[PDB]
Amino acid sequence: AMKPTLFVLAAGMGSRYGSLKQLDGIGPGGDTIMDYSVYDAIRAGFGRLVFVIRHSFEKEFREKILTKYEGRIPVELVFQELDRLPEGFSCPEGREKPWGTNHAVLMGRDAIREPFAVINADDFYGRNGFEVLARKLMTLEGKQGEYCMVGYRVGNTLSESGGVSRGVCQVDEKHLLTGVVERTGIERTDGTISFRDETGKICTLAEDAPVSMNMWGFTPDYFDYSEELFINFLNAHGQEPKSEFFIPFVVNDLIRSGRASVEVLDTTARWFGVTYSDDRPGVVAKLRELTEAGEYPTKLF
Repeated sequence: AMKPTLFVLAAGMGSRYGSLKQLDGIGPGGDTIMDYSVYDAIRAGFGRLVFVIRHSFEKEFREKILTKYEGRIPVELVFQELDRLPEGFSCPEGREKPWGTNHAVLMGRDAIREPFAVINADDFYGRNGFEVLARKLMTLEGKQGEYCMVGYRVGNTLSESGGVSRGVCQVDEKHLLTGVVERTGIERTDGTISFRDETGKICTLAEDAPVSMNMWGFTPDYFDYSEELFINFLNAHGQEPKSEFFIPFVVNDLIRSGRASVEVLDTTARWFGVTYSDDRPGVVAKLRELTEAGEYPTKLF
């Protein structure tokens, strides 16, 4: 019986000088946010972990992170490098900025041959997020173009310290994603949640408006569709210094063409994460509270 794969986007964890960023032992036992994700993924029935990282911090990643999980669950590393491009394309001379989150996803294409989740490395998704996702992924074995995402409510994801950037979702009555677009600067300004769109117009959002927090469920055909769109991307923006190939962009394109459908899973879990440094004590407090309530042991790994 198949168990789904957890694919963790960890390529951003390095410093700019060949080392791993300082780890934050933020839970009451000194565990990291990533640790809570892995703990819950295991509990939810995920069968293996894949991390996309970069070679520049591989040594410390193996020393400080893989040692926590080895023997608890199978783990594998894949590597996001600038020169890992489709046959026929070369990396521009001046390019230094990584190609983007969906390029990072493409790095898992040979290692992942079953339904899989994609999540960020430093966001707290909550146990039920992993539960609904694992359950759905189990149903997707052998399918093409039938995906999912775990929806959160925008009003639960804001910061009192400044604006946040969220994948704002349009979802129809069948719980299917019809559109997703990254919006920056979302803030609750005296009672109402708003942002400004491309045309500088202010738009408001209901407290319960669905957003993506980059927790997705895919099948391996997703790698092939992504490669197709990556070629298009490189052709159009490959010579640009700061262009990026993002998951929401690709997903949006596939649903608009009808080649994919994405079910939005309305979890009861609540997200948290550190957007601004001032947000951190609140996250420390929430992990302490969940631990006192018995949701987690004091020490995870």
